[PDB]
Amino acid sequence: GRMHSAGKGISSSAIPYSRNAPAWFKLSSESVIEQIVKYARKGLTPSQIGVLLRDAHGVTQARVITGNKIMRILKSNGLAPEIPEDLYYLIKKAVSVRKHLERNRKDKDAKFRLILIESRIHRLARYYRTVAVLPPNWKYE
Amino acid sequence: TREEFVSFKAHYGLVTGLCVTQPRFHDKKPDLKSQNFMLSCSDDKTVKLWSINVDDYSNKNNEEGLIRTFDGESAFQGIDSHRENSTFATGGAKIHLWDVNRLKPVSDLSWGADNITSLKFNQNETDILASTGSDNSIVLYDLRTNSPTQKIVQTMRTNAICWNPMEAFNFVTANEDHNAYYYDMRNLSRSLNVFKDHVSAVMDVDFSPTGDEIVTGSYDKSIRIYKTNHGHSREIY
Amino acid sequence: SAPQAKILSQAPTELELQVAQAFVELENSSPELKAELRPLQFKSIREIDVAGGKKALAIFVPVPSLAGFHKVQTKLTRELEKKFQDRHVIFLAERTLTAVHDKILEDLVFPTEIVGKRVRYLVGGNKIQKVLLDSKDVQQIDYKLESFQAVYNKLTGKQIVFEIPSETH
Amino acid sequence: NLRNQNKLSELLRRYLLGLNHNSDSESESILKFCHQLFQESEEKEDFFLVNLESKSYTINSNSLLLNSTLQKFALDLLRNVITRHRSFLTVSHLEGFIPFLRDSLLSENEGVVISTLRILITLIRLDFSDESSEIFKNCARKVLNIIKVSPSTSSELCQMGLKFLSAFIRHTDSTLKDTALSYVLGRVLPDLNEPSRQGLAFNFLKALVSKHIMLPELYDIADTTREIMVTNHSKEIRDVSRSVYYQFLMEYDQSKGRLEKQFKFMVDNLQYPTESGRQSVMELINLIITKANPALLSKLSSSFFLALVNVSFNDDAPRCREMASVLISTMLPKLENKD
Amino acid sequence: TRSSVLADALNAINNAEKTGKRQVLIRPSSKVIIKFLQVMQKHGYIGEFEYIDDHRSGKIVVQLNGRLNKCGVISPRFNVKIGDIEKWTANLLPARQFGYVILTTSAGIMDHEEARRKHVSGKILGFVY
Amino acid sequence: VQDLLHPTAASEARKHKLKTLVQGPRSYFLDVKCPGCLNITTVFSHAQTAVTCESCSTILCTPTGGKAKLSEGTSFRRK
Amino acid sequence: LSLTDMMNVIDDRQVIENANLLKGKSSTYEVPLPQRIQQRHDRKAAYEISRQEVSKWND
Amino acid sequence: AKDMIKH
Amino acid sequence: KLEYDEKLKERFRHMPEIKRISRHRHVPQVIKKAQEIKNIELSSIKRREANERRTRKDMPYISERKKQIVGTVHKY
Ligand SMILES: [Zn+2]
Repeated sequence: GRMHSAGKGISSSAIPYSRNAPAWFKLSSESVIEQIVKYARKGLTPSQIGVLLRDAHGVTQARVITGNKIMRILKSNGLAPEIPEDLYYLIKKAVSVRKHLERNRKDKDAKFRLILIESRIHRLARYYRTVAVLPPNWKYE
Repeated sequence: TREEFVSFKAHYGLVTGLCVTQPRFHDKKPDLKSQNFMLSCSDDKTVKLWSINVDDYSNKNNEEGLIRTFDGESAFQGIDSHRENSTFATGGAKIHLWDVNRLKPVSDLSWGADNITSLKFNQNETDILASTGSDNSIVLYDLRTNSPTQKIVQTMRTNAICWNPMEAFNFVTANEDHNAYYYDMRNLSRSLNVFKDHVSAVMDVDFSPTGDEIVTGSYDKSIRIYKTNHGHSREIY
Repeated sequence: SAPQAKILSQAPTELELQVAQAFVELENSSPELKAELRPLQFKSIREIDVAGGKKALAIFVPVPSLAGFHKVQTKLTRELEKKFQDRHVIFLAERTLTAVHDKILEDLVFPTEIVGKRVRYLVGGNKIQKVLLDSKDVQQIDYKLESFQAVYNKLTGKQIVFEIPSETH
Repeated sequence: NLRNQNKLSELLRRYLLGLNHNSDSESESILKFCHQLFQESEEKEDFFLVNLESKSYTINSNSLLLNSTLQKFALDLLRNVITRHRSFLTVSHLEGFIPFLRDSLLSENEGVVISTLRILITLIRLDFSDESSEIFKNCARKVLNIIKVSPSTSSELCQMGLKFLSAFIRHTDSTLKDTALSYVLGRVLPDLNEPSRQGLAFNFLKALVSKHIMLPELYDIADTTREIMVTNHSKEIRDVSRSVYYQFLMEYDQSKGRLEKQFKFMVDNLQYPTESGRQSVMELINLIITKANPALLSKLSSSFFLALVNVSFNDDAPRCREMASVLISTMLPKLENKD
Repeated sequence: TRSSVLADALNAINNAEKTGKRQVLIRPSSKVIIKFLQVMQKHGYIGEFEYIDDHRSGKIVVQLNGRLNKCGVISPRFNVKIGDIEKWTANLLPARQFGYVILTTSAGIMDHEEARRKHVSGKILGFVY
Repeated sequence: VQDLLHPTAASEARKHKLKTLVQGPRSYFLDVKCPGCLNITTVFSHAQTAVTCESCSTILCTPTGGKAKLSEGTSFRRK
Repeated sequence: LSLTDMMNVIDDRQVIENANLLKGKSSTYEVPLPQRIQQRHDRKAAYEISRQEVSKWND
Repeated sequence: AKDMIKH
Repeated sequence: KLEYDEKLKERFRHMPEIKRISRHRHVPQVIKKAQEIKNIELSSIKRREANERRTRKDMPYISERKKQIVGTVHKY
């Protein structure tokens, strides 16, 4: 099922059937909201905030506990990324391999992986430009 | 003779049950010597009682055809007739008790909202009834009490039930796990015996009137015969 | 506090007045639960029958205060069924129709939760709708499943069958 | 199909309601009409021909359904006219319908029979000839046969028979054998455990106590119903149950040890957990206070009084506290000086 | 190239029937699949079917009684006139009276005979026999 | 043979998380009591970060491939 | 104040026996159970009887 | 019991 | 003669040669291949359960008769 690869893996998360907060959770929703903003102010990506909020504080999911996703919680409090996190990391991976490719001009294997990453940026870049999350004039490098 | 006494286009839908009965109308004694009655139920939500002419005796010398019709609110799926008297029970979305002389169901039996797929009266203790559910369940009823008695849930569905003619308190179940299970009515926790030869779902089971053999029909295109004391078929047809 | 303060409705019913009196009595007896109970206030009460002949008290509540009730709901249910025995007391918020309906279901099943939902299609065309509940409080809910069916039918006009897997009933 | 039959039943019911207000219903032509409805209800060639049909026609029969439907309407209309206009409820006008009533009683469908029972209950007071009176005796026999086949008394037809059976005993001179009543009471006892749908049977139970017929089961009735008073939730059941049990007590003979146990129950039942159950006892206690022998009151003054003040002192329900205080108020003036 | 959910469900039912399986699990579900299975159930080509709610599309499980020869979805969903129905039947089916063409018409999804009975027509959805 | 509608409870526990009749999570949440201060913290069973006591800054668990290894001396309960 | 405390304050022993209905085991009826529970007990009581009846066939 | 009520 | 043979066969049923002929039936090919596959599954399931009991402290023993039952309402 992987694109750009032949792998058929099915590793993923299994959201529980119940969409209500766990009974054992006993922390105010507002107190949670103050916590996401603090981490984002510190520079953590929304994915990172969820991991910490899940690992050490008992926030099973942002939406179930607070009724709202981390993205809109941050956007309400003035915190939001320039570009979507998905596109953000893909750009760096394209940046990093280019830097290595600059130093090593014979690494033909890296040259290929750039094409796959580069093709993947376009497809994701197309989508966000379609939904107007990204300005139409935006272009990659 | 391998010929038909009569042929009827009884129902618009599928015939989902059939039983042969000797009705006892309150004011009329049917000439069972010259007539035999059969009762059919279908998913058209009707139960039609029929009369057929027969040549068993020649002490006479008609009225052959539909005799009475019972209307139902829901689709029917299983029917069987109390032996001692006329009353019969029909199993659809709810298992109902009917009387030949009452168009509406005389009384309602039901454990719960789960429907009943098949049923079978007892042959010796005539007041006891067994039924099968779509929730992989077997229920037991007692007309003298007019209530369900026991419920057991199995790993897979059971399609038919038959009572042992010689032992009033035993019955075998055709099941959908390639098996037939021989049960004791008084203690359903443990099955008396298990028959294992089949390779597809078992669809029906019957007891020899001698009580010493059971046959099981399967979806595997075969017929198997078992002894009541052994756990494997002695024959395949 | 007066019972009328508990009652949001301008013209309180006799049953509303009696249940509000029970509220304020638990408030007075409560040494620190009072702090939570005072902000809690209910919109109304309805009294609806069940097949077994018992009765259910459906308390209609505002959603943000429905949350606060849920935080304290179990104890209130217990002392209320003490003050009003022969009653299954239940707190339901007043509020797409599928959304509001399953929210009403979630309110009813509380404190327990719905393990799942099934709908069976028989051959004749009928449909059997069934809701699977967990076994946390299996005894208490088993004492009230008929009441839940009756309440959900009365409010939402649907026939449902409450079932608790992992137990044979 | 059955659903459309229900729809047709609803439409037929409405027509009857309109017939009630219709001025024609006051006319005598309607009986002639109802009588009209009553009597209205009761190969080598083929080897050459070309046949191109593939579907067989299903055997079916609805003519019976027509006759039952028309009979149900006619009986339903006939009862409405006689109830509303008394003069048509006379022996002369309804002689022609008696033979039809007997046919309908044997009619298969119970809905039409239920109507036949309803109209018959109207006519039990009405005088009749020799041949028109046997119907009442015969119908009494049939309803027992109805109770026979019925697995449970809690069926629409079953209750209506008891209603007729009660009215049969109450009015008609002839009375059934005690053994039959004993079995009927026997069948009523288990089904009575679900009083919600047993409303008619209580009137039949009220009928026997009204005539004070002696049966063994009737004592078992008294104990079960007394429980129903303080346990069943429907007010209507509590009201009727209160009458029969109270009626059973003040008439039927009982041993002195038995008397204390019932009065022992009621004082205990004043502490029943449910407020209505406590309330339902109060009317019974009050009935004793309102009407009872002074000697009976004197034996019970101390017992009742303090059970009353006790609830009046502590009660989760103010109304029961108010009622208990009231019953004391109507108690003390009647009490003897020593009491 | 992926297939429509209705097509996948029908292929699953066909394979389960021909392999001798007595019950088949269909995922994902849809209103269209439920109406299709309702029609088939009315004409007896399957038994009961049960719908499991997973907070996703959802799942179905269909008991099979073996009376199903074949089912299929027909595309492109070309329109058919009422008087035209007969012709189409004679082409899409084995014989004159065997099988039922299923049509999406203004009154819902239904077999072709009920469409004749109500004098309604529309596009064709698929065929069962 | 299995009834896909009504599978036995043991049989589901054997299947993959996403292959159950209704998919669900197999992880769970714990209370781990800090050795240093005796305070309790909620720690996800499969935590990907070295959870630390907020009051002690003491390591409670360490990330692994699967289940998080709880640091030695750290008493725990399932929540 | 339970009912017993009141009949104790009398301290007469002749009024107490006049209060005969008040001494003995409590006879207040217990609250009925929910319907589905009640029928389940009926079903069990029904199952036992059926077992006793068919046991006659055991010999 | 069926016999008694019969008479 | 026929009754004599019936008793005679019952007596020597446990024999090898009499078994080989008496239990021999010609089943369709599809029913067979189910049996060989169904046998290989059954043997392995035993072998895995046998390997379990070597290292598992608490594995109860469940009779085949009590396997199909999930539960009963009225316990005794
Ligand atoms: Zn610490």
